[PDB]
Amino acid sequence: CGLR
Amino acid sequence: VVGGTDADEGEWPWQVSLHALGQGHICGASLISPNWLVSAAHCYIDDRGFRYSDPTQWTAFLGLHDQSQRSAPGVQERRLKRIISHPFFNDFTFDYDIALLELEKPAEYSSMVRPICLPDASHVFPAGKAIWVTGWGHTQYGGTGALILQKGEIRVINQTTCENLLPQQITPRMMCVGFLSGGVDSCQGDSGGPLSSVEADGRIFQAGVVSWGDGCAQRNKPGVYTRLPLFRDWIKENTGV
Ligand SMILES: N=C(N)c1cccc(COc2cc(OCc3cccc(C(=N)N)c3)cc(C(=O)N[C@H]3CC[C@H](N)CC3)c2)c1
Repeated sequence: CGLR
Repeated sequence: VVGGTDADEGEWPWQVSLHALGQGHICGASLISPNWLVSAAHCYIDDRGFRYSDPTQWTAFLGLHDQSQRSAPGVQERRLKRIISHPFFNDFTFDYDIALLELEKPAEYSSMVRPICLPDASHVFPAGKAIWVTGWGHTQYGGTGALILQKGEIRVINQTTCENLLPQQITPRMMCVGFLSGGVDSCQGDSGGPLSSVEADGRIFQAGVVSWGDGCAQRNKPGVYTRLPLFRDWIKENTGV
């Protein structure tokens, strides 16, 4: 979750 | 989003576009697990010409960048099987303005499609903190949606300030985020999309749901958002996530  | 810039392709891979059958883009949502989205309850209300509360009426596009290019590589298209509106959602005030949407089959994680982190119940996003609002909504008040996803940087506003700015309208489920001086704001069509907050190790957590505002970008009228930490257990209860 929460990055690229 | 008023006063924003184009996102880079894949920059907000939790950002989802909800289309209502035959009407194109209506609201935003956030990916939070392989089978679940968070959005605003108000997007899912019937009116006399269209059952916006009916999950069969909707299409979720994950990994979307350009509304004119919904079939680009990496874009996933999904149906909903269920819309759970918060039981305390208030029609008139937009109190409890949050919905959970169940995808009809699971999202496939990729570099364009990835869930947002959810904040624990006791986490507080502090007054002053920079965070990002994204969407394809109006880039001006009374103005036209964006084809290319927009991002704008805004700031959490002190709750007392927020309440005073918008009297008898702000509940503790609500949070003002934006600028007293205007300029940058969410707007119509951004509804239901996530606030993204960069946290201590660079991971992005959801700080709110785009809910309502008076116009967009106006002086002393910051956009109003449904808080997330307060709904952490409700989300766990209802989705397993
Ligand atoms: N600047 C911003 N940050 C911003 C961000 C996003 C959106 C917006 C504006 O878009 C709005 C706003 C809206 O607000 C109603 C209200 C809800 C609480 C509060 C006050 C208030 N002035 N205190 C108003 C309802 C609707 C709407 O969709 N009504 C449908 C409901 C179902 C009906 N059958 C058909 C219509 C759209 C602004």
